[PDB]
Amino acid sequence: MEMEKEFEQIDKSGSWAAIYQDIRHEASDFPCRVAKLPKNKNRNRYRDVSPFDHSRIKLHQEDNDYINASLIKMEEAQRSYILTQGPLPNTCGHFWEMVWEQKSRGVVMLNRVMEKGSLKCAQYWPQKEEKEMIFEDTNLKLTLISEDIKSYYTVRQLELENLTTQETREILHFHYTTWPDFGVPESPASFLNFLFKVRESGSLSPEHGPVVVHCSAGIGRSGTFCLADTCLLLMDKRKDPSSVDIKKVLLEMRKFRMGLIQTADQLRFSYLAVIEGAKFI
Ligand SMILES: [Cl-]
Ligand SMILES: [Cl-]
Ligand SMILES: [Cl-]
Ligand SMILES: [Cl-]
Ligand SMILES: [Cl-]
Ligand SMILES: [Cl-]
Ligand SMILES: [Cl-]
Ligand SMILES: [Cl-]
Ligand SMILES: [Cl-]
Repeated sequence: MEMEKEFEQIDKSGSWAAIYQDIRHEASDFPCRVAKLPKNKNRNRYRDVSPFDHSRIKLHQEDNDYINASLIKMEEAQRSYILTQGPLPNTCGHFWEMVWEQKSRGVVMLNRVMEKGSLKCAQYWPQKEEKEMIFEDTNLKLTLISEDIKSYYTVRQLELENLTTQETREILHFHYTTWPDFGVPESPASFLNFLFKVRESGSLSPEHGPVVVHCSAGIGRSGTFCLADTCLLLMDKRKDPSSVDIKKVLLEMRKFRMGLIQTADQLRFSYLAVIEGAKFI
């Protein structure tokens, strides 16, 4: 509405880089003491990307409680997300332990396991029904039950079993497989369609634990996903939907995890997706 006006003005004046640097300058700075402990060195994919102490997810088993994951609790929008890095070869057991303990129903993945020929994420789920995965450190079993492969995303039905109790849960794995190798998508149409499939699945419902969202570092594409979803919720809720200030929403989210939205292009894309998604809804 007025957001498109703001959008057109920022585009005309060429000042995406300036707004984005404003956001980085104003962003919260909280301690990450646990993440920086020497014993957690091999639990972090990027030494530059750490969860704050106050919002980090704690693992419940009797062992190091640390995972590079953050609870983003958006109070006005009434939605929570867990943003986490792409699991490492030694943290896949921790990752699925977190899904179990936080009672998540959905996992949202926004990268390919390899992009531009570099690994962005471990192969943390089974690709073949008959070759399940067992995480012996956290005593979990993970089985591919079925998958629905579409042109721009794949949804998988995963069965997660707590081998200690033999309880099982169905986990929906929403994998956006078509984010460009460089830059952001030209159009937000398929990203938005993906978002709405996630919403339609029930995975974002408050009857479940928070959805787990990740890319490689869990702040860039992941940030775009949560930012767009939250702003669209706020535009549906508020009496004056044009009062939704994307920059303020993103600063609120950065109180919970550093670095959300890593480039001015990703900031522009977030505006574009919220503008188009609002029109849709
Ligand atoms: Cl230590
Ligand atoms: Cl992949
Ligand atoms: Cl890896
Ligand atoms: Cl399709
Ligand atoms: Cl980018
Ligand atoms: Cl929703
Ligand atoms: Cl990524
Ligand atoms: Cl706002
Ligand atoms: Cl940043």
